[PDB]
Amino acid sequence: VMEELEQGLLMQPWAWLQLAENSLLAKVFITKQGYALLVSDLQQVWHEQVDTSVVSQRAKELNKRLTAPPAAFLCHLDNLLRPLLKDAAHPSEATFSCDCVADALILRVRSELSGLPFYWNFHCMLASPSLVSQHLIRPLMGMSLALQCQVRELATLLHMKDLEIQDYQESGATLIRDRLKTEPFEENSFLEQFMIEKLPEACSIGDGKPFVMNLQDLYMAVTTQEVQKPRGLFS
Amino acid sequence: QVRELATLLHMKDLEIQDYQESGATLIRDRLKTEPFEENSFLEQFMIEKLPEACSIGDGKPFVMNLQDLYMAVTTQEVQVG
Repeated sequence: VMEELEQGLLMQPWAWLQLAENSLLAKVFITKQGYALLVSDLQQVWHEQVDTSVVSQRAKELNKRLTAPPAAFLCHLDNLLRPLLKDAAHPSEATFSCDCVADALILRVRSELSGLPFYWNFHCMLASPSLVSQHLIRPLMGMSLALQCQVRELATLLHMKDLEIQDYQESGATLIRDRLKTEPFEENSFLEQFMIEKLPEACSIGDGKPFVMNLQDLYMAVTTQEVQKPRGLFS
Repeated sequence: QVRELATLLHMKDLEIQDYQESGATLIRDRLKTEPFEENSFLEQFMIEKLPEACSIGDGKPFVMNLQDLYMAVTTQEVQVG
C-alpha cells in the first residue's frame, strides 16, 4: 500500500504549475487508496503522502455538503490534476493557490466539478533528506553522466565522418557547391568556444521550465534504472 | 552541446551527400559511414549504453568527469547574483 505510492511517485515525470504569478515543479501520483505529492520551487522541497483515513475527513471539512467516498474523490482529483500536469495551455476551470505560514506549504486547488465546488488543500511538510536525494540529486547526476557519454559518442562519430571527408578530399574530387566546406572538428576548440560564448544562456535554469521541457525522457529512464569336437575326417 | 554536435553532424552529412553526388569514389570502401539519425541514435544509446553510463556508484565519476562544468555553472550563478 504505502510502498506502491512511493514507487509510483518515483516513476513519474516532473510537471510545471503556474499559480498567482509563481512557478512550481510538481510530481503527483494518485491511486484508489491515497496519493503522493512532491512539490518544489528550486529553493525548497515539500512532500505529502495521504491515505484514505485523512481523505475521509478533509474531503468533508473542505466540502461540507459533498457526499463522496475516498475512491470517487481521488478519481476526481486525478482527473483535475493530470490534464494540467501532462500538458500546458490546456483550457480548464481549475485554479491553484500557494501559501506558507511558518514551515509548511498549503496548496489550494479550487475546481468546478461539472458545476459544483471542489476544494482540495495539500498540506505539505519539508521533505526529508532521503526523499530529496532519491528524487533530485542522484537522478540529475545520472543524467549528466549519460549526457557526457552521449557527447563522447557524438565526438567519435564526428571524428569518423572527418576521416571520411579526408579520404574523399584525398580522392581528388571537388564539390559542385563550395559553400558546404566545414573545418575539421576539434573537441578542445569546440568546448572552449561553447564555454566562452553560449554557456551563460545555456545554463540559465530560470524558473524550472527548461528542465521540464528538455530533460524528461532521460530523467525517467535514469529513475527507472535506479528503481530496478571335430576329429578324424573333419580335422 | 549534444544539439550542436548533431547540427555539425547534419552539416557533414550534407557535405558527404554533395560529394557523392559529384561522382566521387572512395579508395577505401571500409571508411563509408552510415547516415546519422537522431532518433535512432538516441534509442540505441538508451537501450544499450545508458545502464552502464548512468551509474552513480560512490560518487567518484562525478568528481572525475564533470568538475569543470560544475565550476563554470557556479561561477555564472555567482555573476548573475
